[PDB]
Amino acid sequence: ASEIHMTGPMCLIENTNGRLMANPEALKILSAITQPMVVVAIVGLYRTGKSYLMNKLAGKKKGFSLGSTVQSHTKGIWMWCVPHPKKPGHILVLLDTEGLGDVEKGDNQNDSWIFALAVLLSSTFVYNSIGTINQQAMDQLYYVTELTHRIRSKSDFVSFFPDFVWTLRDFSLDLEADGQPLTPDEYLTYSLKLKKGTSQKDETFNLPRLCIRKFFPKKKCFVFDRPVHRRKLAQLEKLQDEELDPEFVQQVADFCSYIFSNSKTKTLSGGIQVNGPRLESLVLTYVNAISSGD
Amino acid sequence: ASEIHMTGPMCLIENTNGRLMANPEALKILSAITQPMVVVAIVGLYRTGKSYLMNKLAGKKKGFSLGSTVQSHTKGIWMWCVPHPKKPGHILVLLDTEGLGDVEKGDNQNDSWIFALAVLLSSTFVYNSIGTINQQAMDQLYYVTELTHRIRSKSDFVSFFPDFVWTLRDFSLDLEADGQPLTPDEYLTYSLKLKKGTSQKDETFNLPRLCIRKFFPKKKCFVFDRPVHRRKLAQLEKLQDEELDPEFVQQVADFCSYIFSNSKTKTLSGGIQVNGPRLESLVLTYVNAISSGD
Ligand SMILES: Nc1nc2c(ncn2[C@@H]2O[C@H](COP(=O)(O)OP(=O)(O)NP(=O)(O)O)[C@@H](O)[C@H]2O)c(=O)[nH]1
Ligand SMILES: Nc1nc2c(ncn2[C@@H]2O[C@H](COP(=O)(O)OP(=O)(O)NP(=O)(O)O)[C@@H](O)[C@H]2O)c(=O)[nH]1
Ligand SMILES: [Mg+2]
Ligand SMILES: [Mg+2]
Repeated sequence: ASEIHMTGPMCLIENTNGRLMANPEALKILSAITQPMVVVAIVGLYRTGKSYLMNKLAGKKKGFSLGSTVQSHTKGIWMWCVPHPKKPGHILVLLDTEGLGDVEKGDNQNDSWIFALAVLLSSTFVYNSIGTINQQAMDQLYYVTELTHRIRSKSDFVSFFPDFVWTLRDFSLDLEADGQPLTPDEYLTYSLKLKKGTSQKDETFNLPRLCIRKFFPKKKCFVFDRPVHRRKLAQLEKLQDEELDPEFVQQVADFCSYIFSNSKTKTLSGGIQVNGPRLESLVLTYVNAISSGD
Repeated sequence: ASEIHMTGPMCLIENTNGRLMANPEALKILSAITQPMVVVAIVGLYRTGKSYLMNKLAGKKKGFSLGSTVQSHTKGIWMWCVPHPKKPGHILVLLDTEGLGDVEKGDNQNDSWIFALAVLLSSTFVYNSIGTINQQAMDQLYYVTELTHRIRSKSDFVSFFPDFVWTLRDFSLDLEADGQPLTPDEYLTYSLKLKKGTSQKDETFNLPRLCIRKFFPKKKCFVFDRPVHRRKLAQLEKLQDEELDPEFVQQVADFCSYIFSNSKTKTLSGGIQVNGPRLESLVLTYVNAISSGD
């Protein structure tokens, strides 16, 4: 219940050589926080600005470490526990994950794990991508959703599955379909729109769109214009809202507000609300669930 | 051999309901061109600026139709035959393809076909993506490379496989790995870098990197900064190099020069150089090869 005590992030799960390992020092910290938790994790391709956006949710210009090269930067899964801006006695647990698709690691399977863990530990899951919603992205989602079930196994009065938010970065297109205007949320609905008919494939189509809309209780989508611009992008955290594109600042604001006011408390199947100790448990159960027996 | 006769693009292959169909009117045109051909096709996720870049290679501000919404724009495969800027008596055949990953079509298989056809018809294959080289992208490549073999079947003194170029759009990162500077070409080499060791997986890793470097004779990579900027992006073809970011204009120039001077003439397995009639044949052989018998 302590006083705003987490200066910066800390690796919660280590990722070395295809070996995900819970970090004791973080687990030691979780066992200390007894307040209920609102966990928010982000996931998406590497080098898509995930950490930078996760900081905005912490209200600090500095926090989750960024990188400005073509090389994967955030490794494993990081946690940052901070007082909840809108819920007293609540703890906002921010989770930053290792980017997907790094061509130096080239480990689809290893990605599947981090991705899955993130969904398993969140109460609000944020899927971050550039420009648009892709089928490939939407397929990866579906796969991990299923992979998430398998994992739970080796471990319907109001679920405990995470709410969902899809973030679109450096957006640069009109955002309108079939001559008729769209809002982020509608665009996301449009992409998950089921196929009115039937067919061997006319169904293999909406198959994922079913599970995705079923798995994630609530959905939401936010668009984000490219922060500042080329040349200033490698120094984004120093620059203040002044030098940044207004549109973005607004987009970030509206996103944080959405999160601060709608992200639910993490609850275990049974209704029990998740807190430091219970979260520390979930990790171990899952990390150990992963690895070892298939 | 006629006088610079192809005002604008024309659909070479139609894509309706999982049905790829060669367009007679284009085939009628191919049978007319008797000059040797340098075919250059682009492929990549939808809404990544492919058509806009393909026009630069035609030297016209107008040409392949663009679209500025979240909706897939170019459908099927388009062709544009134009006089070769650097090779007399040569015909530069530009191929624009239907973007990948459109969440409205949601047809991975259908994508695989267009992607494959493009590689089969090109002498220079251009893979276009945003920001960086992804593993997912690099996997899709490998898959189609193999799928390309299967198709040939249902149909080593200096090959006839296409040369390769990877284009990076709206690039915005430093471009340097392991503290030591990189050039596009090195970055692409870095991503295809094989694993010095062995292991069940220490090999499943460089497996695609083998086939990819084996399949594509010559490789090349070009980076491109975001053309103009947000707000002007939906009108890119009207704006002239003036309003555009210099860096880009230069990048486009250097790309076109590379293509105009290194893209080889299309040759059939046997050494025979491909011309209008022979190309018209390849299409039919492949379209008909695809569809029908698995
Ligand atoms: N073009 C662009 N760059 C951004 C954006 N946000 C941050 N950046 C910059 O891109 C670089 C990487 O940002 P970062 O937040 O680390 O992205 P990441 O997804 O966490 N990288 P990784 O997945 O490897 O950990 C930094 O220079 C950062 O300032 C954005 O929205 N668009
Ligand atoms: N952000 C960004 N936009 C671009 C770029 N090039 C073109 N655009 C704009 O993005 C929109 C689509 O461009 P287009 O060339 O049609 O892309 P495409 O890949 O051919 N689309 P599709 O694959 O669906 O046919 C247009 O408004 C175009 O002006 C670019 O390099 N970056
Ligand atoms: Mg990061
Ligand atoms: Mg197009």
